[PDB]
Amino acid sequence: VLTNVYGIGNCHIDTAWLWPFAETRRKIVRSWSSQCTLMDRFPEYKFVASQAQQFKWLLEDHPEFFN
Amino acid sequence: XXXXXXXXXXXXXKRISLDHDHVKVWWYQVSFSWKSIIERDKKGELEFREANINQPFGPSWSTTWFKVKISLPEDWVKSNEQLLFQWDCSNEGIVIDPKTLIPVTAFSGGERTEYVLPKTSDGKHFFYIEAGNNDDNRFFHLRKADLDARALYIDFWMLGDAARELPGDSWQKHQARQLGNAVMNLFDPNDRSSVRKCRELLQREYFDVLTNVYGIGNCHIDTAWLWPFAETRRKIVRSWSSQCTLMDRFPEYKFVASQAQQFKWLLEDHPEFFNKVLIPKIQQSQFFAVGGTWVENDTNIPSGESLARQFFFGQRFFLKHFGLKSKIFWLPDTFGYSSQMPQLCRLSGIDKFLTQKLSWNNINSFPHSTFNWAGIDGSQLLTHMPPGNTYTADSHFGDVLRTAKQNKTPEYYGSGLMLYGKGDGGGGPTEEMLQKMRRIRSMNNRNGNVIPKLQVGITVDEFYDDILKRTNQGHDLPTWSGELYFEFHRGTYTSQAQTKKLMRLSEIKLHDLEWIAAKTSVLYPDSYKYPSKQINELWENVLLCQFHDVLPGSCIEMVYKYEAVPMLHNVVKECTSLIDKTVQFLQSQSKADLVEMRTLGYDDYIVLANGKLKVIICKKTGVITSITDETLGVEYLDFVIYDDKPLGWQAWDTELYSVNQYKYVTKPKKVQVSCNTKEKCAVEVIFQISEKCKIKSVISLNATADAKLSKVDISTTVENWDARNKFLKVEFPVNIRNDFASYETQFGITKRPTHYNTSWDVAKFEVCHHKFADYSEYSKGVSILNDCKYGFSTHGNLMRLSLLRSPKAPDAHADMGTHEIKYAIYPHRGALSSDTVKLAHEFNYCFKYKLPKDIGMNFDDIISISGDENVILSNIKRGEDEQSIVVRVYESLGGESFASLNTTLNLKRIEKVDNLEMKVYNRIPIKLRPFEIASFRLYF
Amino acid sequence: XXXXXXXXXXXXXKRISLDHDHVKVWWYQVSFSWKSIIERDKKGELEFREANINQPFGPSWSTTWFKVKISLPEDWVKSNEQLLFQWDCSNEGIVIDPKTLIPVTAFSGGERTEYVLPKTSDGKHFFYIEAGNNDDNRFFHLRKADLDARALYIDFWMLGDAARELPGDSWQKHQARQLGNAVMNLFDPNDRSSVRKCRELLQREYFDVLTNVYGIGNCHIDTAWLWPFAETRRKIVRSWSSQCTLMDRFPEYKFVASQAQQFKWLLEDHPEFFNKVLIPKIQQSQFFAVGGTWVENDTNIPSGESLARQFFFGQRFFLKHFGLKSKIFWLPDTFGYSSQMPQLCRLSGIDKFLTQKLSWNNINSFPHSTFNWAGIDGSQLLTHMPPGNTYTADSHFGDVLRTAKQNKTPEYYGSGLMLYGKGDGGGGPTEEMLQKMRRIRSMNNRNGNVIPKLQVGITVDEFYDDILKRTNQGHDLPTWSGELYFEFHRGTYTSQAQTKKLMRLSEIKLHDLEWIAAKTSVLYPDSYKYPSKQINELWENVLLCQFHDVLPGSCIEMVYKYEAVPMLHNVVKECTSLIDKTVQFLQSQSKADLVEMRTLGYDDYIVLANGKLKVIICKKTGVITSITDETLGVEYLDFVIYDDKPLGWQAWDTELYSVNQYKYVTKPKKVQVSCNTKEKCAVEVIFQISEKCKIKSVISLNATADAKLSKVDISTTVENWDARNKFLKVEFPVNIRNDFASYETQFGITKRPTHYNTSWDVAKFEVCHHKFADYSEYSKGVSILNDCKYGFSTHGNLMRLSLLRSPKAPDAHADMGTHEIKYAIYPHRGALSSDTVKLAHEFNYCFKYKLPKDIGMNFDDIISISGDENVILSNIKRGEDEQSIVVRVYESLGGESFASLNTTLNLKRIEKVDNLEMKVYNRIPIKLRPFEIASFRLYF
Repeated sequence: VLTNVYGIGNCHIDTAWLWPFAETRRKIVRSWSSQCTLMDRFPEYKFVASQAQQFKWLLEDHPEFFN
Repeated sequence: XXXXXXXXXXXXXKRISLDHDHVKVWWYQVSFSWKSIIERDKKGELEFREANINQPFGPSWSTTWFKVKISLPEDWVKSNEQLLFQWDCSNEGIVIDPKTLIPVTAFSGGERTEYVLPKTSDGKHFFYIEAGNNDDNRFFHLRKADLDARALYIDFWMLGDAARELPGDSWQKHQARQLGNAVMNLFDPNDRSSVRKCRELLQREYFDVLTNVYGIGNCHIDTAWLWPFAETRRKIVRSWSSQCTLMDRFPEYKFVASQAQQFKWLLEDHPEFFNKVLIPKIQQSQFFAVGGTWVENDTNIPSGESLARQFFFGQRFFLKHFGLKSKIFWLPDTFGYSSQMPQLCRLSGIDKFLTQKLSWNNINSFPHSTFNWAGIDGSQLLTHMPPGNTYTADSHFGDVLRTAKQNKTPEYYGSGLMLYGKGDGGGGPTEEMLQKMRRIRSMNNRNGNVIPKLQVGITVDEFYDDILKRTNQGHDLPTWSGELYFEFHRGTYTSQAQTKKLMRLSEIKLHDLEWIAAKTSVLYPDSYKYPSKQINELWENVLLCQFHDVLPGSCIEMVYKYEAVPMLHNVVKECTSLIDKTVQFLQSQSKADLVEMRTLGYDDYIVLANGKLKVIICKKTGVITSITDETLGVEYLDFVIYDDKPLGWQAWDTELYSVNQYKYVTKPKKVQVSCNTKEKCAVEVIFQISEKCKIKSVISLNATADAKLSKVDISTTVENWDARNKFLKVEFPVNIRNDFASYETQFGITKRPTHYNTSWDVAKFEVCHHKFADYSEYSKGVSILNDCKYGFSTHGNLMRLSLLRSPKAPDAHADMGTHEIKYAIYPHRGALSSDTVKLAHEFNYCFKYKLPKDIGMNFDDIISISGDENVILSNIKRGEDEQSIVVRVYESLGGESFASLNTTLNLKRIEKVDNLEMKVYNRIPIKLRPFEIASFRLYF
Repeated sequence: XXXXXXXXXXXXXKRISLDHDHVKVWWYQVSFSWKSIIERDKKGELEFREANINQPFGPSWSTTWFKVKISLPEDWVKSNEQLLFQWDCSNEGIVIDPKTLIPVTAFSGGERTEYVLPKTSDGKHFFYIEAGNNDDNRFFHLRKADLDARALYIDFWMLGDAARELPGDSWQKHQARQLGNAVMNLFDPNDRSSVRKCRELLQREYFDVLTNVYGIGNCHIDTAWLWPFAETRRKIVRSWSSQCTLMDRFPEYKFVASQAQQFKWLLEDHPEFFNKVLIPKIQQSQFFAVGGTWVENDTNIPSGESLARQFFFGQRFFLKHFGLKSKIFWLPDTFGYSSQMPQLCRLSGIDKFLTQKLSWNNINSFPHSTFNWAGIDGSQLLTHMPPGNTYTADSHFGDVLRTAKQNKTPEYYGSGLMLYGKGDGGGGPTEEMLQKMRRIRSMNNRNGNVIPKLQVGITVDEFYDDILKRTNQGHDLPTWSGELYFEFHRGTYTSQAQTKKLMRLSEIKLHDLEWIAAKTSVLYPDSYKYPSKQINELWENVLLCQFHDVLPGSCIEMVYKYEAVPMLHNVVKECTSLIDKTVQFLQSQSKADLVEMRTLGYDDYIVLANGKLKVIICKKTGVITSITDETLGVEYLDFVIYDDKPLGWQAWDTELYSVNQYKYVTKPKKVQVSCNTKEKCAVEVIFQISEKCKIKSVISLNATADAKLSKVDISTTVENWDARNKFLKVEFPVNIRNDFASYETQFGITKRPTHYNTSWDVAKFEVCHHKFADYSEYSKGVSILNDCKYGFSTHGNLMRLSLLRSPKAPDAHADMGTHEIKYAIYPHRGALSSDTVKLAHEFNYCFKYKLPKDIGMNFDDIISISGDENVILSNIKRGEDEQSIVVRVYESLGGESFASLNTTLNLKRIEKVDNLEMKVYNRIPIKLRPFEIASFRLYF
């Protein structure tokens, strides 16, 4: 019986919620860093991002070494 | 949900072709052997005649032969087509295509079946087929063909069937539905090109936790049942032939045979070409003999000698060209199991056992199906137990995944267990499509080992190699002490005691002449003296009626008359002939010889006056009141009260009506006394009931120390009349409180409580026994000796013996006619606690006296220095080929005392030897373990 | 657990006595009336002969009479015993004990049944019984008796049966087990004194939340089914007699009758003594007429006139001595329900309705079984709905508590609903032991009101008094708009269109002459002019074949030939005779009269050239490509593509094979054209398929404004051959996106989506229709007119009409033979959106022309000042007794516009009158509500 069980680790972030945008702007950078340390620790991991603007938020806050 | 759309549509609805040849067809019937009819065929004009049509019949014991002479149609065109001839299966018969006669072909398989015509040789052959009647008319037509088209039809039928069994929540069910969809598309509009193509597309849709699912095709045959032995002797040859044609068609197939005598039956009937058939068949692979046992029987009723011969005389085939065997022991239809079986197995060189019934799935203080059996002897038995689905799970099985799920729950292991073939009938069939079954199951599940792999070709020998690895050797394991208990279907066990009376008397009688006939060895030398070849033939006929179905008396009326025929009778008649024979040239050293085997009053005041005890029946009541010991001080109130309750079930099980009052036999009795003497005292009291019938019991006993004995003898004589479907019993309430019931099983004494296990289902609780049953706190109790009745029950401490039973089964001989019954009631004491056991079992001895002319001295006690009261020697006999003799002993009283064994002999040597009469290098033990069978062998 | 011990024991196992009287018994058979055979009995020696034994037979349409002359045995002894005669029930017949002939007794009840002999009169009587053949041999023996002993046997049988139904967790199950125990005790050993005593002891063991459980014994009879009308006419008299003998035996019993014509059938056959039987029977109590309807029919296919007559002509019995009625409306076997029924019910003075199927239990946006039906008209209908167990729950019911639990779940109310009797057969039986049924159920449950009380004698009239109290008047209630949807079993609905072609043509034809025959009133006075007595007899014969089972064509082959017999035919033949009759003395005022009822090219370049539209079939493809409007701008790609898919189910339901490819009729076609003219254009294109068969459709239409019309006409002529079990359809894919499908129902237009409800089960989705179905976003769409086919389907917006169906049912006339089909495809626009509806329905009109001699002027338009295009007048007719005429109108377009009604007349007055033609004091409405039926009456 051919079957497959898979999954993709993902983070769904609301840009404005019971915590504000300026505060959650610091929250989105914590989502990227958890993957970076995971990459060296474990391979083949998959992450997805529903926000294209999420890139810009990281590029504005950390333009130098994180680009 | 389109559930009935896919499932019931295409399942109902060159390629298959039906041609009819009317001429050349002959029919034959005997209203009055295959070798005898071949000479009666070509000569002149005999009862063989033209049929060409369907032949109706009527009920008869006759068999109807049939001959079909077929000419191969055209040349090439219908040769590529699959040739087949369909027959309607009758009660019994055989099928042959003899030249002159080589072959024997299978018949007894189910009403649907296939007969393949050889495509190798182009020409004309003959067909010989007989049909047993009991009427069943045969439908016979020639069937041509294709193999690829019919394959898809079968594969699809087993597909949609597997779709229903699979869980609807799983995607597999929705998958198999879509698989049943696409197939139906091209299958519907009658296209040969589409069907053959769709079959390929379906295979593409097929192929795209360590466990194993296996099975072994087997046939369980009862040698005597509702069809007789002579007729079923023709039925067993149909079981072998079905395998032979299957071997060339499919490999890796496995067959097992519970009968070692089955070989002899085939060798006697077909000695010429079929003796050379078995050797490549058995030796290479695909065949295994389970247990190497001569008979499959109930082990409760007979002695260990019956279990001794079946192993030894079934091992005789090993001396011939034979002997690929298995360590499994198979008693599927056997009701109940002995507690000495774990001891008997290890000594017989057989380490595994199989049990169908007598188990439950729950926490019982017991884990699962698979079990390691530890007897009360202390020995262990590793046994393989099939699930609650028994042997009928894989029997005639096209359902695939159906019972696969129900098999996994009771069993843990690493793998499950499946038994293919039916165990109910003249013999079990083996289906020819099993090749596709293993293949199509390999179509659904992939290959390589990840998911459970499907292999039907593995042998139990390799299966027992897996259990030695995965599970631990073990200390704490599944543990059940003694026997097992589930619904017994006791039934005929206590019914028709007359066949027991004949057998039990024949049992001891055949067990009588055995050893002492080796004691005359010195007297007149030739081979010296022993009926080696003579007593061997004796055990041949006796074991035939001792089978599990035959012995209790559950069967049709025809073979039941064959039970009371010389088969049982002549054995006693031949043994009573030999006992009067061997005496002539032996006893001549005896002037007057008493021959016994061992090794060292008032009416109105209602009293029989003597010292030992007192037992009194009250006036006009008919019921015994006071049984009381003066020295002991125990007084009884509620004895020997006969009770009659009806029965509303068949022969198999026993089911009483809901809260039905059992009618007492108490009535306006009269008082009488048989004789007058100090030697002989019998007081007579009449009992009667509605639809007047005379129920008589007798009273016999010897006083004390003019008559001498410690035990009463009460024998019952009743001639049954009128009302049927009744069950008669006699009650002996002890009026005492005990949580334990002392009972002597086969070769020992098992310990069973007064109350059945809390997992028990059926209301009525009855126990099968050998001779006596007791209740002992060891300071006192009550002992009950009995004859011809193997049954009894525990009522809350009321002793109840079963006199007779009359089932509603289609047997008219289980209802009426006279019966002679015998039993006893014995006083118990701590000092006599070992005495009651000794005075119980062998009391069946019959006094016999005869004298010759006088020259000699008749007193010799030849036994050498043993003298153990706690031990009892059941059997000592000779060998097969030398004539070395064996000695088997077993300890009567065990569980407390460790018996020191000083047993030995003189002028020769001795070594310990197992139940198979095979040489074993521990030597003679100086001390015997509790509940241990000690068997030895004697050499010159 | 002693489960099979109590249940299966005593249930199987003066008092009942069987005596045999061989002599005096006579038998009779007709291989060629009860009043005709009584004169043929005593005279001479006729075919009446001595039987005295069992009489075998063979298949025939014949009936076999039987005569038993019985003399009462002894005097007193066997008089106290219950006298009984057991008969084996055949297909049909009657039983009589006539002197000379008073009685008529019941037969049609089940194979088991009882016939009581009167103990009041001591003497000798006669028995007349006939057996209908279709063979069934009768077993006839005289049976004497007691009543008390048999009562206990029945009560115990219904006891243990109730024990199994009761929850095992409850103590009641363990109680009833113990109740079944003590009874079996004294019952087993054959004691009459014990049985009669134990029966009393059992009653003592019996007697020691407001809810109600009731039921009404009823018989649902189909006037035409697999047995014919003439034969079932004898079957209906057996339904009445079973009640008559039950009334004296048991009181409070309730019976209901769905047929008002059932009264007339009995009054015609037994006018003398049985006209006086009904009056005390119906008037007092125990009898109720449901709906007062002349016929029980499917309401989808016919018009409202068929529903108008059945109410009115069924209310004619009320004018006789009759009229105890109920407010319930009963259509259990009717498939589907109209949306105008809530409007038709309130006007007919009937406030309740019953529906068997077409419901589900879940949250549907719907609570339960009990329902208040709100039609699309806005009116409300309170209806009583039986559970999912339908009417077969209480049918032949001895099981007591069995279905009592399953009845409580779908229904809330304060109480449940049970319908006693079978609705499948020649007629339903009513059991005579129902007296004990109500009593024994009062034995288990106590009396007084705490727990639910058991009363089978309550009437639905009082039941509707309970619903008015407990539940609120309501605003928000259970609500379902339009019709109901469950598995329809459409089946024969689209099958055998030939019986529809005859009926649908007879439908309009009988609906034709109705009103205009009252327009000649002034011309020649006698009664003036109208076929009052003549057209009344016309509707008598027509409604007979319009029943729910008969009309769709689901039936045996025998009565199917009676459908195409003059029964349907002569109606058209008599109406075409009258239309040529009344014209003679009428049309004589017309020189040349056009009679119609109302109130005010190329081949290779493949074109038929005109202004209105263009429809093109591609070359060699056979499939229409472009249907396109220039002004509108809608282009179509995928029209009129015939599709043939097989069918694997019976006549009842329709089940297609799993994913079976439907064969297209496309083939190497050739091109042709019928005629050449501007008036007439028909282009011919041939289609063929495997096993060659000629499938022909035609093309007809009128151009624009030389020919004038807005709509095409395409008629299909196909003669079926060879392959059966096929289902033919023609597809009209719109290539458009709409979530709504415009369809005109009976008296209005219902609104149904493109997708079936999410609770739908069966894959195939098809809808029954009257004439046309459309898809409209109101700016555009596609309209499809059709004839003789009531079925269609919604494929995802692909219009598919069903041409023919051939079921696998045992009917050989549903397979082969020619058929004439007709339909159409119409262009849709917002302005023509009201036009398409007007050009659809009544297009079935047939042009007819005839002329007499000339004196007069033939132009008169007599209609007075209405002129509403959104309204359509379906029926205007006269009355029964005066000869006042009624006018019924209904609004075609509704749900949006509120139609102002200016409709009135001159020289007379007018008042609003309901569908029952009963006088109603609101007056003529000046404005009509959307989807409202407006009916009025006209007086001099």
